[PDB]
Amino acid sequence: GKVFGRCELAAAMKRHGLDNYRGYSLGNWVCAAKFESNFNTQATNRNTDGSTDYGILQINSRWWCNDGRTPGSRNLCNIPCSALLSSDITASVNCAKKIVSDGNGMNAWVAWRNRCKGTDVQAWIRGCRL
Repeated sequence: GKVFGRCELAAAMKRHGLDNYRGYSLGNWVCAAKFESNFNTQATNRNTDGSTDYGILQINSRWWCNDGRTPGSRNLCNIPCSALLSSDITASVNCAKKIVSDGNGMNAWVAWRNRCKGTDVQAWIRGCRL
């Protein structure tokens, strides 16, 4: 287990190279995590299409990680989906980078597109010690 705080997650994401990764400032990543998972590292969402969204950034099992249950699996991050349910954000950050590297913007995250895009995302790191 673990539920992150806002500033604590920002610091961890910064340590892991996400600030301005492919032109997306740190607050975008924190905002995405807030609305995807509420900062809960063990968040899962089981979909009716046979796929599941895993962890703090709700990465989906059809394209990105292998859970052995999902039709059409591509496993483009080359990881078991269970690695995305850690208390350590390593695997989630590595896979998030790969998603963007593999031709996606942050629009890959529905919560980013609907709740973060266009907003003052710097608010999510304001006040934090980075």
